[PDB]
Amino acid sequence: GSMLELPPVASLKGKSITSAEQFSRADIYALIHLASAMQRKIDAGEVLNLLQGRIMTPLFFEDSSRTFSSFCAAMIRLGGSVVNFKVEASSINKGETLADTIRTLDSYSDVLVMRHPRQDAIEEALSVAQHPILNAGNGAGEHPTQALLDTLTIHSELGSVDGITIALIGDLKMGRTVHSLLKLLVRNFSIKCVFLVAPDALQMPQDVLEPLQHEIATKGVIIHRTHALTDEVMQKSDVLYTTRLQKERFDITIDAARMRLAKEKMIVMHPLPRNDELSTTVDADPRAAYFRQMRYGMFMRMAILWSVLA
Amino acid sequence: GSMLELPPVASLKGKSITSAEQFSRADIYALIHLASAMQRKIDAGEVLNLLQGRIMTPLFFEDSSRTFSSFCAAMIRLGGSVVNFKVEASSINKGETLADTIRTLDSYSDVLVMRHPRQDAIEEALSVAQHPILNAGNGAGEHPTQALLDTLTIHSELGSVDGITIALIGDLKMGRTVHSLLKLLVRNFSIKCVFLVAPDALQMPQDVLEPLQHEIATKGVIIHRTHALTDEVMQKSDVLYTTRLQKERFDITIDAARMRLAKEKMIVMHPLPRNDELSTTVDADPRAAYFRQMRYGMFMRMAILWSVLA
Amino acid sequence: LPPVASLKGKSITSAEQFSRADIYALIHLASAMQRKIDAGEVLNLLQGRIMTPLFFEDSSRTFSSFCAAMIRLGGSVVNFKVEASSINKGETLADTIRTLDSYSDVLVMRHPRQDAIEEALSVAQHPILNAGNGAGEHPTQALLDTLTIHSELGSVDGITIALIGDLKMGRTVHSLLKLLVRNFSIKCVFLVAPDALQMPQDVLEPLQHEIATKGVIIHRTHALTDEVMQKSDVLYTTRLQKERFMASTSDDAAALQSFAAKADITIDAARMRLAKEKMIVMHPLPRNDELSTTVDADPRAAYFRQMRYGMFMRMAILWSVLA
Ligand SMILES: O=C(O)C[C@H](NC(=O)CP(=O)(O)O)C(=O)O
Ligand SMILES: O=C(O)C[C@H](NC(=O)CP(=O)(O)O)C(=O)O
Ligand SMILES: O=C(O)C[C@H](NC(=O)CP(=O)(O)O)C(=O)O
Repeated sequence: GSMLELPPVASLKGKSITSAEQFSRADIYALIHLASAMQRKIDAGEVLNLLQGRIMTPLFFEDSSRTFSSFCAAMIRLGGSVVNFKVEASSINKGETLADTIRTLDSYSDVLVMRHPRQDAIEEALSVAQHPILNAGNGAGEHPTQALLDTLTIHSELGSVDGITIALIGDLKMGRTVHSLLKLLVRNFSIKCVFLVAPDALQMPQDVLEPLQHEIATKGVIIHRTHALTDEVMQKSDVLYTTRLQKERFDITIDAARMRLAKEKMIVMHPLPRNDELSTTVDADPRAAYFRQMRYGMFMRMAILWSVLA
Repeated sequence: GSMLELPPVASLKGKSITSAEQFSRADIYALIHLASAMQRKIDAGEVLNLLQGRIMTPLFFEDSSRTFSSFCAAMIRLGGSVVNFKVEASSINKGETLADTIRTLDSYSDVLVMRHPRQDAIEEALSVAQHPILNAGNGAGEHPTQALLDTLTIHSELGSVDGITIALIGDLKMGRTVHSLLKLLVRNFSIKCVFLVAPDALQMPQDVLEPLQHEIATKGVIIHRTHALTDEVMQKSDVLYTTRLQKERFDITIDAARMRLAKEKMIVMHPLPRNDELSTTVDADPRAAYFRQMRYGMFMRMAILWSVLA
Repeated sequence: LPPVASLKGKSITSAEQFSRADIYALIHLASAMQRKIDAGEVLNLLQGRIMTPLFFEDSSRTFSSFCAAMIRLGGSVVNFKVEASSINKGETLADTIRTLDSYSDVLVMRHPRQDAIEEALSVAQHPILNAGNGAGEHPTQALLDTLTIHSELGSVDGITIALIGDLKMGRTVHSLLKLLVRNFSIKCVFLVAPDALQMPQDVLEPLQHEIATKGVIIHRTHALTDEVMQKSDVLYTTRLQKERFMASTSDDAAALQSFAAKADITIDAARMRLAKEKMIVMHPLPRNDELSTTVDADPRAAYFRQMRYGMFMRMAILWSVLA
């Protein structure tokens, strides 16, 4: 992969990432191609030195395994460095405010990666930070880089995004992942059909669906609400994207039996982590893409960091 | 051409840093000049490779945001590395002593950065370590690199340290920052006047004032106590250095209204974190330098690290 | 700095997986790495490679020396912390392994459960290095301990070694006894512990063939007798593993008390007056009161230098695994 170019995505340069609404179809494709080239070079064992002497600081005010780790790994694999700031042993225990904490890490860093239980926390950070801030999850609001890596996953597994039927399953109300993903998909691609599969209490919120109505209508995107993985859903979906019940903010299980109803050419996705909604019996199935999904996330996050800091 | 552009301060080579007392006026000017050269290169986007293959290990037995992070960032910006040792998950929980803990990190590292709630813990660490130890705060004692970066901030903001009138405000008793700062300023500069602004119970300790007796007399420094931030203090001070009540170790509030009495040209400083003593209404004021102070912190710690390890 | 080829791309689980030739090639590579680092040389061997530590229980030396080792090879570290991870959202151990496996070149794993490493092995593609699995094994400890003996005394064959303290729960002495006996011609091993904390059968029995055919003497005592002090070339002593005895049961109370009450195993300056001239005192660390600070000034106290040999052995290991 040594002869592949790594052109940064210019429209991302020096900008904070807060929403899936920020990106055009052309940004996304260009991030996909960049991530793909990142993957090729890293897998061939090539050493990248694009971000030498640039610092990423993670500001994680809630738990994370994948998002924290992929961002760190992505930064390192670009030749960058990470300052390992941790909230629990910080000067917040001395009474420091969220705003002063952002200002503090912003003094040392080239980019901040921020996750916070309050939906409004990243606007607050944005209002005081000089350097780009990447939204790693703002309460039940959004998770725009998950959306990007999820789309990368779809494109690499199935070969296209236009024309798919996708089921978003589980806690759609509190799932910031499915908020960002639906936005990113409906705004930039010709989705055929979206199954919104959730108990009534946990349906996709109105504040996500409504701003999309113009695009849903002009592109003819079919939106179908269910409360179960019916036979129809199992048989038409090219992607089953399922989610964890977001317990910390307070049928639909996929197992191998349920999987014998699925199409030959489809993928099962989950942003992770999972509880019982997604059975380990599915893990050996080639259509299980939720592990590969995590590796795609590192390479997308490399495409993003390089584009922001180039 | 490092030895022209970033000459290390030779006097610091291979030595621990424990007190503001160990530095001459010439050391401080050499560090300031090296620090602002660090700043010039980093701000222009130049990558430093001075300390590749060298390791800094933080040993923080109390909370920190600024001191930990700026040391980690400074190390990284010099091309060096950090081993992220955390006290809370260490073999101290198996009953290891402080001395054994120090020998352990001393075995792997080139330099240790230590913050500890006990005043004598730095001297206990020195009696066993082979490599330099940088005192990042020892109980209510001293914070010597804070005094260095505070002095860089004064010099860079105002142009001069000789001849200033400075107010040290808040919890002067337990304020390890004002202990070191007063030492550093009075031993090496001809300060016109110091205001110590605190009720008697939180006044500057006698063990700080007494040993400065010779310098106070020889340079004719004026020193007054007040119990409040009076109009006279407001109108005469070039530097308002304010501090947090160190609650964990047991009117003077600056706000926009009080700032209406300040000189047109002066700075408000605070080593941070702040509580109610320094109102956010001050933040927009050009004289508010307590955010820029954090960034000088990084560059001073670059100058220090490079000098210790060159 | 030639990598030891047998280690390439392989997980490290047990002291049993190494040959004599493996051990000497690691020793020589470790000592070659020490030469260069001490001379101030910078190594770029693993630039762009990532090590992720997965520690589910406490560590100072193993965690820090793996990180430092990785760094001094030019490699990098992703500082994954269990306490603030998605484990709190209910993620299983398996799914945790697969997660960090997606980003890393090698995982260094310590877990209070003996079978956890094997479970990690069954899901991960990249090599896993056992940094301690319960009271089970600590394979890189045994390797660095052997480097220490070799560097300090000059030779491993022919030694008399006392293994002292909590031998029941001591994963270090488990790995070390296997490594030594499988691959060296040991003259004598003193198993010095109270009965309640003696070396387990599941360690000794698989070694019995080698013990017998090599004619290795095994002597059990519950004290540091004159005989042990005068004969031993190495006194390898251990901490009582209190955390393996947190049940509040009578079985646990008896085991915990026996360390001091049913044995006489403290090493202090007075005791060291009985030791030979050419020998070393070792301890994987951390220590409590079983190894007195009055021994620290003795040239025969090797337990601090042992930590430094540890960093160099771990460099030789990481480089050999990842080359
Ligand atoms: O938490 C979830 O279930 C989904 C989603 N998960 C992630 O981003 C992965 P992690 O929490 O491991 O970073 C999130 O919004 O945090
Ligand atoms: O804590 C204070 O208020 C003053 C001073 N503050 C600092 O050093 C900044 P930090 O605690 O963020 O490193 C200290 O002595 O800790
Ligand atoms: O814990 C002991 O007493 C011996 C042994 N110690 C070590 O490995 C050193 P550590 O805990 O510092 O990494 C262990 O098995 O953890």
